[PDB]
Amino acid sequence: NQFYSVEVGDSTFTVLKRYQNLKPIGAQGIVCAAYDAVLDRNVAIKKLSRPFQNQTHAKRAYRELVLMKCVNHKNIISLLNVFTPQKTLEEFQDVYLVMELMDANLCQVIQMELDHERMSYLLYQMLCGIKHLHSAGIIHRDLKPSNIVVKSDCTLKILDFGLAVTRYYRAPEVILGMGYKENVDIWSVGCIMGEMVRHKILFPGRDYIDQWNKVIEQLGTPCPEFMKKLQPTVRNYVENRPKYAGLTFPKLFPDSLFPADSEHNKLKASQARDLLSKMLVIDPAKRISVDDALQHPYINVWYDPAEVEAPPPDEREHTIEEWKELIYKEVMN
Ligand SMILES: O=C(NCc1ccccc1)c1cc(-c2n[nH]cc2-c2cccc(Cl)c2)c[nH]1
Repeated sequence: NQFYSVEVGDSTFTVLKRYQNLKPIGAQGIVCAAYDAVLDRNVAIKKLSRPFQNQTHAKRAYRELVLMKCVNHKNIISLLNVFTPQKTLEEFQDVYLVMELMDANLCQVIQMELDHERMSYLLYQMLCGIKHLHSAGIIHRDLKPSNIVVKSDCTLKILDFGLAVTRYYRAPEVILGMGYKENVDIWSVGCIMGEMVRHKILFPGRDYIDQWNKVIEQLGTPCPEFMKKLQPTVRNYVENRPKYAGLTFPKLFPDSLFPADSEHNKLKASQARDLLSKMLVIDPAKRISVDDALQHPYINVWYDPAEVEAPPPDEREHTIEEWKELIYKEVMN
């Protein structure tokens, strides 16, 4: 038999024998670090039990499965291997995802007293990976530090492909039911960029009501041109709020937060504040796009013309049992 079981914490990992001494380490599953004798590199193994028994979850697990193979990019996590220990459909149960092992996730990095070199370089890689996703037709809409993992050389990778509860990093046009274009992901990048700076969540709403309130509390009531763009019932809910003028970005992110040591740092701080003011905009029409973000003086020292400019590479609802077989078929390559 080609598998063997190890227990790690609450979980028992039954994997191919190629993966050795599993040890503990998100996401929508349970995860172990492991050694891969076949490739001779450490890997992460995520376990997905009965992924088909939650409709929403099944669709997303199927998607993350076919896309994660469809996509290839240095800043997206790619599927090294997928397998199931069960040998028949009737008994099919667990899916195991193997990815390359990283050294931390972004929430852990965010906590460091980070400088602009590291900070902009991570953001470069985020925008860079976002841009790619976009050129494939994937618009994420659900980016958050927890689904981002980085190595100790600061190389970065987005772990998932988002939408078709943490609401903190969701764009306004998402939580409000408006259409969206590419830069709907720019919002998220900015809630993160601003979070490396305060070290705290920008818009930590207790719920979806208090979400919007943490937002227009700091940025101010959107202009009528924006409100005109809401559905009649959504307006009234969003209108009726307390009207705010918002705060200037030197106020939302005072010099206190950045390492304004000397000229370089001072300049780099204001640039960061400038980018933040272009990314953290409520109206998608006034919000910066991914490219100009990459070309921003806070970011562009990282711009590698080839690494970016380069060769550019559904949806139904199912019964649980049709998900199970659909997901099963996929794992059977
Ligand atoms: O903290 C980490 N590694 C350090 C570590 C801890 C214990 C043992 C070895 C290494 C770490 C790795 C990862 C990771 N690397 N590749 C994939 C992942 C990953 C973890 C959880 C969920 C997904 Cl979808 C992917 C996330 N955090």
